Amino acid sequence: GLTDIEPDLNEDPRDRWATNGVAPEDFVYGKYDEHHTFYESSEKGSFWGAVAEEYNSMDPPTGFQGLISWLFLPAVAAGMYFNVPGDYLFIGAGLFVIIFCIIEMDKPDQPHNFEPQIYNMERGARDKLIADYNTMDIWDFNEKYGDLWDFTLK
Amino acid sequence: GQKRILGDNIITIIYNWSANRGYIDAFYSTFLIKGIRSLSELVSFFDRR
Amino acid sequence: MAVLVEHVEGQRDLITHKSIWHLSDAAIKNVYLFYMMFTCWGCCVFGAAKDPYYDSEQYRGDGGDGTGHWVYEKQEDIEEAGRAALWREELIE
Amino acid sequence: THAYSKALLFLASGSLIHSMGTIVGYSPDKSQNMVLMGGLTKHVPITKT
Amino acid sequence: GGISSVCEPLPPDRPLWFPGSTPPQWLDGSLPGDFGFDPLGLGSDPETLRWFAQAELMHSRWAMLAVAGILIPEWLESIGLMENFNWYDAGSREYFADPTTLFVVQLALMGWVEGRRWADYVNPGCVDIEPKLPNRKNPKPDVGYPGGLWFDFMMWGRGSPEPVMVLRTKEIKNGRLAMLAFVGLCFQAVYTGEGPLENLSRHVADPGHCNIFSA
Amino acid sequence: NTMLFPLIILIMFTLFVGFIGIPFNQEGMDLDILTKWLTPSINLLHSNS
Amino acid sequence: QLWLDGPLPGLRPAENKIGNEETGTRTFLKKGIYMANIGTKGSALRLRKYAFDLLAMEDLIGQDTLNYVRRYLRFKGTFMYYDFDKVISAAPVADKPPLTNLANRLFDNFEKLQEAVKLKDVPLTRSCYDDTAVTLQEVMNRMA
Amino acid sequence: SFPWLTTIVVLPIFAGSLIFLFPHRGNKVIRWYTICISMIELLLMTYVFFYHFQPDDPLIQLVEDYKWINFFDFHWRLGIDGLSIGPILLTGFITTLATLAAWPVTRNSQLFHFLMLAMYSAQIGLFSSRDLLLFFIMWELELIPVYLLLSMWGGKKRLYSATKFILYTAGGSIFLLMGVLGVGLYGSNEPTLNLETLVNQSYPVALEIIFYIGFFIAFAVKLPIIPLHTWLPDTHGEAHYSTCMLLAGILLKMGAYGLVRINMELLPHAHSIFSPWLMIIGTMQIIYAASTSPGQRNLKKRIAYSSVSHMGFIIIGISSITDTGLNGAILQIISHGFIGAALFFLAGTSYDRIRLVYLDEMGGIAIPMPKIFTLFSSFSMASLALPGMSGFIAELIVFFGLITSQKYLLIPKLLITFGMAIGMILTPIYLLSMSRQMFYGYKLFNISNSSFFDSGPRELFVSTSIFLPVIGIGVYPDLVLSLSVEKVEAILSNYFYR
Ligand code: CLA
Ligand code: CLA
Ligand code: CLA
Ligand SMILES: CC1=C[C@H](O)CC(C)(C)[C@H]1/C=C/C(C)=C/C=C/C(C)=C/C=C/C=C(C)/C=C/C=C(C)/C=C/C1=C(C)C[C@H](O)CC1(C)C
Ligand SMILES: CC1=C(/C=C/C(C)=C/C=C/C(C)=C/C=C\C=C(C)\C=C\C=C(C)\C=C\C2=C(C)CCCC2(C)C)C(C)(C)CCC1
Repeated sequence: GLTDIEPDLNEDPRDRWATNGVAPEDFVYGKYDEHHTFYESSEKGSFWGAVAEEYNSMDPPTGFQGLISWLFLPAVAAGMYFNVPGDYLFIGAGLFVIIFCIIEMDKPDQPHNFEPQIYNMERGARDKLIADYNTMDIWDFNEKYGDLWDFTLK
Repeated sequence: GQKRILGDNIITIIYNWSANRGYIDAFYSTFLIKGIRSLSELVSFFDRR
Repeated sequence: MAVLVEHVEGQRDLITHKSIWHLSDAAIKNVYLFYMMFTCWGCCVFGAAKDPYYDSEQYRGDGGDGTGHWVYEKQEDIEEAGRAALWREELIE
Repeated sequence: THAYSKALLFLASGSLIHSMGTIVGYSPDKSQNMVLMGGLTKHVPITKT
Repeated sequence: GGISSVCEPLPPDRPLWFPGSTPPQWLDGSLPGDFGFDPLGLGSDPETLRWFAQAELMHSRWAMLAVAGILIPEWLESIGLMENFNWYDAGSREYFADPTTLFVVQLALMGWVEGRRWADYVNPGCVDIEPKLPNRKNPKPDVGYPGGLWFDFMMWGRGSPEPVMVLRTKEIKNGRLAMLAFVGLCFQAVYTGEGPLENLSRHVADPGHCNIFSA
Repeated sequence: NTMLFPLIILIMFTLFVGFIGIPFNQEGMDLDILTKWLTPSINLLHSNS
Repeated sequence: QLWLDGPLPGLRPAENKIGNEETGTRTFLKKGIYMANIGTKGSALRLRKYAFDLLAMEDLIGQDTLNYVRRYLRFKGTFMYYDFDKVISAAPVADKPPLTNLANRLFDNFEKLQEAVKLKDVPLTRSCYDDTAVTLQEVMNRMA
Repeated sequence: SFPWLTTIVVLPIFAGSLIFLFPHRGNKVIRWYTICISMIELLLMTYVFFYHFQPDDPLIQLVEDYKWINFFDFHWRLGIDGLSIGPILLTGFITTLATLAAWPVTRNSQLFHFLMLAMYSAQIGLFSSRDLLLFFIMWELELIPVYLLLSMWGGKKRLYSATKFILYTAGGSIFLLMGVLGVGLYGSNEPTLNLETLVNQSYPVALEIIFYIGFFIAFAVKLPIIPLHTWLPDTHGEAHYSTCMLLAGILLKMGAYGLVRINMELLPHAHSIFSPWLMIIGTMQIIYAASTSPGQRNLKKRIAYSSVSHMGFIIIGISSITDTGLNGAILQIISHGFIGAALFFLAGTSYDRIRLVYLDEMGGIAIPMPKIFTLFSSFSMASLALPGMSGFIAELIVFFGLITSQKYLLIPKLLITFGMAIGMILTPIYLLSMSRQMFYGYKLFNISNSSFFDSGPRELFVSTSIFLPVIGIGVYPDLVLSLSVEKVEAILSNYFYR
């Protein structure tokens, strides 16, 4: 981690090979180990609802990108089962890769995509930066906020 | 009088035999384990200096 | 055919079934090809996905940049910045 | 013979430890100590048998 | 919040056997597999409704056991792990005893337990089999759904994983399917003159023929 | 009860599994289940009896 | 001595005239295969077992898996070649001519099977392997 | 007719040269373009392996010969066989996955991805080079990219590690160049550097021994051989984990590939002379690194010493003159490329959250981070030579190759077989201890570490996609061996009497 204040140095030595957990006499058995901490509940959600929630939480591709990402692997498996020529499979895989990457390039940029200096500026200024970067052309952005990327200026 | 002829004949000896796990395992800690630990450090020393 | 019965005196007889089977090189190439396309599909899909930690404020806010040495450099930077802040405060006063 | 008798004895001991864990806690230093464990014939008869 | 061990009646807008129709007033969704199907009004009397529910449960369980004991050995014979299995001819085989004395022994043994079940239905709690351990409290079971140590050694009822109503409708639905299946097998064994899986094999191939209309 | 049922089954196993190595209801020349199972078996001490 | 100094020894020539007449050796032999030294009884047991192993090779014969047929044939052929040499060299003098004739026929069948595999001809491979199969059955019947 | 291998070599570096035409900021467009190039190249190698590589052919395939310099008789010559296609596919797979795992990099993303594509091109050019000087050039072409990656995206001691790495590699590679000059000038009429015509060359014993030493010093600097291994612990410990994939999965195998292609194939007599002394060195390397690993408090240093230990089985399979030993060496190359890269990746991703180095202070990580615990345990089991994984079958085949070897007689065959056995007693001793000091026990963690702290979909996919071939090869090893059973036999065909 990071300390804003110089930490107290370790006066007493510690065994290298010892386990780094708490002492066995300080261990709250049944709670620290999850052995008696699961009490059931009538309020259990649907299995397929949980599947859908977990899939949607990953932020899947949507639309044509979602369609091709869903239909790529079954199409490849069917083409290999039906003994269709493999050159068509390679053409389809390359087209899928290029289309997916181009679509992902077309997607708007987020604050986490930039340098830590850009991430850790004023939040309003950062919001204006992100709003402009996804709106105007890259040349106008570079001629307007270019000097913000000279990290030695400040 | 807690007769000492009986106390150390079995009770002390049997309890120490059962509690110390027959003294083999501690020997395995004293001879092998720690020794191999030292050996590791020694090898690391020869790889560092 | 591919079945051998051996009798041993004083022992139970044994019936051995054998089948010398191996995958063709075409099947191995198919396995390699499908794994390559699976790798490409997964790279695309799970690059398009969101990253719970590396996009979070817990990582980027502390100064993380995907670089393996940002923690030590950030620590030395904040000590140097504290000393420079003391120098600034003594200059102003 | 020993596998079945051993499974029986181990499962009985586990059920008895589970029974004792409600009165001594979930610590195995307390819930597996036969010193504090007497007089369970009246409480767990099936496990006793 | 915890595990509810009571059956929850279905709402009055539950799916019915004949959608768009009015469910009968004596079928309020409190029974397992309640779909409002009573054209003849046989369940109008609540006492006869309880008796018919218990009879349906018994027929369901016996039919599921019956169809399992027909299909699984037949599936083993087709695989080849049974030499001469035939459920139609199974009753006329040679065993260690005559069918009549076996029937009498079965009658006595089964009329013990069927009669203990009768006493439980007439007087709930009069016969208890679950042990009365010194501080364990035995929950009161429903009539027709008993089970502590013996009949419910899994504790899958009483609100565990699926609520009691859900599992009871599952049981009743599988039971109805098994009753229909067993009656179908009984008619097929005398109509087609063949086995169940063989009939399925000749029906899956060219289903336009090899049907009820071609013996 | 889910803990108790395997205990009952293992009680039955413990009571009635010793009869697979001993002859069950011996009437004259009768070999037990285990020796008929292991009909070719090494027996150095009793190779003649 | 700890290790060999020069190049590793190659295919040791058989002293029972079971090789090819023109060359003195068989084509299916592979150098570098470790043969365990057991003796005449162990060589006979391995001969019968590996004849059964080669008669387990019906499934491997196909348009796509002829290379594995050739590999298994070379491996087992070297093994049974040297086991046959060992058992003929320790056979009684009256039994040496029939054993040598059987070995010669079996190794000619091996060469024909390898030749059929090389041209990637499947019916020829099947016919040559059928002749090899009857010869291998004769081998196990002799050496049981 | 089409230059497949030339296109495969040229495409990544040529595409990465155009990464500076992008005026975009951030890393999104740069990383997506780089992964597009990597996946297109991977599909290209897949097409080449599927349609133009024949595993039953022991000869060179897809050869391309273009004369570049007349004075050295030096040709851009490319060609693949059963020996090279495995490392080529592994290089493509690991480099694409390392590009995917290097996505949080926001500082100098353009240069980072350009160097990644340059490393791609250089490794592929090495693994498919049929010219000695071209081999040397592709060998040298990675000193600068790895140096920049270390010095700009490494750890605390990255600069000293980078300096030590580049100086050690240059010190080995000058001996490599001297060996190249000696072999390529032995021709009585004109100099020649093609490996095909050099495989039939006959040398005197002393000159062959000198050339073998000149090549072996370089191949012992690169592939870690005691005591030329000291660059590896600080180089791999203080490097980026994405770069650690290439360092411990691809670049380490290049020394072994050079040992097979040059020392084992071109100079068989000197290799037969040197191999029994290589066996003892490999066994002592296994024991020495497996004993150095418990002495390392740093996690990444322990993993690096584990890699040094695992290289000993490759050395043994090289020195044991059998087809089985060489097959086991190739299988261990693939297995270690699948295991060490994933272990380094998991270590780096875990450090990105825990931000701790020494093992004696990282208890209880299994509570906030269970999935990375599962992956770390599985890849440790793969490191442990556990059956169902590629490591066990690789070590077993190496053992069989030693047992079936005809060069050694009895007692050394015992004292080496016992030797590596001690290694697979020492390999658990630290590894599980590592896990016991990194995941076991209880520590009170922050509430913010309860969510958005474990490995995401990308890291899970990377670990799963490297773990699946491990299981697939541990179940059916002939998914790899069948690619190189023929060519290895040809390599062995020169070691017997003729
Ligand atoms: C419960 C489901 C059920 C199923 C899956 C089958 C299955 C089969 N039967 Mg059997 N059968 C059943 C019940 C069932 N039967 C009943 C209740 C009876 C009479 C009381 C019969 C009497 C019978 C005869 C006389 C014959 C078959 C034959 C066959 C085949 C169909 C072709 C046909 O002509 O028969 C249709 C016959 C009927 C009398 C229709 C009964 C349908 C009942 C009333 C309802 C089933 C519907 C419901 C949606 C089931 C779900 C389907 C699926 C999800 C399980 C097929 C293998 C034929 C055979 O195999 O010839 C080669 C044939 O000869 N069956
Ligand atoms: C074994 C006998 C049996 C019995 C006693 C019951 C009993 C009951 N059923 Mg169930 N049921 C059965 C089998 C049976 N069912 C089968 C096979 C099916 C699938 C077709 C269903 C499907 C079903 C539905 C969809 C519903 C019920 C419901 C009911 C309840 C109210 C209706 C009633 O009063 O029943 C009185 C019943 C009897 C006394 C039986 C009389 C039958 C006559 C005398 C002759 C039998 C007919 C003929 C031989 C059929 C041959 C097979 C056919 C394919 C040719 C009651 C608990 C309702 C409910 O609320 O669930 C609890 C409801 O909605 N049942
Ligand atoms: C076909 C499905 C089925 C279903 C869903 C139910 C559902 C219900 N039953 Mg009913 N029951 C059935 C068939 C079924 N039953 C049969 C055939 C009988 C006659 C034996 C009974 C008689 C019965 C009794 C006597 C009791 C119940 C109870 C219950 C509850 C327990 C949950 C359950 O059974 O597990 C759902 C899952 C399964 C049924 C899976 C099928 C089992 C497979 C085929 C075999 C079991 C595996 C293996 C061989 C067993 C372990 C081996 C061990 C002995 C060594 C639930 C409400 C209990 C009750 O209501 O108390 C509240 C009660 O004690 N049932
Ligand atoms: C007819 C025909 C004809 C043609 O030919 C062919 C075809 C088509 C194939 C056919 C058809 C068929 C069908 C459909 C059938 C169905 C069936 C069923 C449903 C069954 C169940 C069945 C079912 C069953 C057995 C079940 C059973 C159960 C049980 C025992 C249980 C137990 C238990 C309990 C209670 C409780 C606890 O806690 C647990 C336990 C212990 C676990
Ligand atoms: C050499 C090579 C390769 C290849 C490979 C292969 C050939 C593979 C295969 C594979 C296969 C053919 C496989 C099969 C199967 C598998 C399976 C069946 C699995 C399963 C699993 C599971 C289910 C789970 C798991 C897990 C995880 C993921 C992690 C954690 C732990 C656990 C274990 C839980 C590549 C291309 C890469 C490239 C480079 C070179």
